[PDB]
Amino acid sequence: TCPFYKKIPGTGFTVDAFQYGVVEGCTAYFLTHFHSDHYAGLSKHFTFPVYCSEITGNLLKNKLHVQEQYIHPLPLDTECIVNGVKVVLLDANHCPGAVMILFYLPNGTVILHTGDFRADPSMERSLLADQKVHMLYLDTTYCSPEYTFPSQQEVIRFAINTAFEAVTLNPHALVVCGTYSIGKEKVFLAIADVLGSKVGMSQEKYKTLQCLNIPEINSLITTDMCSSLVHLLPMMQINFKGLQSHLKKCGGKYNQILAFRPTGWTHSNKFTRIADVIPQTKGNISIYGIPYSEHSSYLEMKRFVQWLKPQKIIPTVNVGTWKSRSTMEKYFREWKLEAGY
Ligand code: NI
Repeated sequence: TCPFYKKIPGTGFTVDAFQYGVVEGCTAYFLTHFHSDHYAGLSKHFTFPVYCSEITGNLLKNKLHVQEQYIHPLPLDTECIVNGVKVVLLDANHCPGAVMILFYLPNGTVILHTGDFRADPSMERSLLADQKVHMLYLDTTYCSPEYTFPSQQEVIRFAINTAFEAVTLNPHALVVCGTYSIGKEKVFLAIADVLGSKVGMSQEKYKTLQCLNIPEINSLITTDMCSSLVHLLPMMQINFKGLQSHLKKCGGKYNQILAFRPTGWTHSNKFTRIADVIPQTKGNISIYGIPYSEHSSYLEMKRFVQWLKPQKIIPTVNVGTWKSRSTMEKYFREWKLEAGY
């Protein structure tokens, strides 16, 4: 059964609600982004209207085989009418194709559903500038002040400088980057650009990347592993055993691996600056954990909400424990008292 924080009242609509069977009263299913916890339940046998971005609809058709007649892609930043209700899709600064959804209810209530997002001051000059929001359905993944991490630009600067130094010292070093979903593509793209290489990967990952509307992508990626010195591997293989095994397969072309595991937040963030980050090393293999986040930090979240001034907040993450719920409610009231709304 579909939980209340996935339903939009006063409409026939649900958000990220594909794992509950036929939801009673649902006339249109929205999908914010192509991450498995959110698309869980979709497949080629789905026969209700799915509303999403262009990029998400490429992934639904090619990767999950959803039939074309049920995929309804909407342009971003554009007022659209869906089953009698005005909606807008906005860029969520999450993974490729990820959106927030503005719903203009027939009674005059305005609802923002963030999906998954990384809040940014640039959102203060989107179509959100123009009107009041009554209800906020909020990605609360990192809603506690201990969750700090650097800008994506600082993290990419560290990765590029680290990879370029290693491979210039040793032209026979291979770089490997872990992946298990879409998102975080700038990590491997930026490193391959500084090294003058295409990125090598499996046919299944190449397929996925070809759905993302990335400019000049044919110039940037390949399935010919032998021609490339930056390889993508599943995240599960980013350990000493998996990497050893991979280096054997390369036929003595390489004699060292430098590997990156983009994580979200980890508790080594509480003590170390990005500049000071060191790898785990065994023999000729080194593994860096890098805190590349596609969700808001505590401070980015708090700024966005204090700017938007919603009348009510409904969290969409960390909703399963009383302690998490009570913590989030306390911070919402602090923010409201500090800012005066
Ligand atoms: Ni996500």
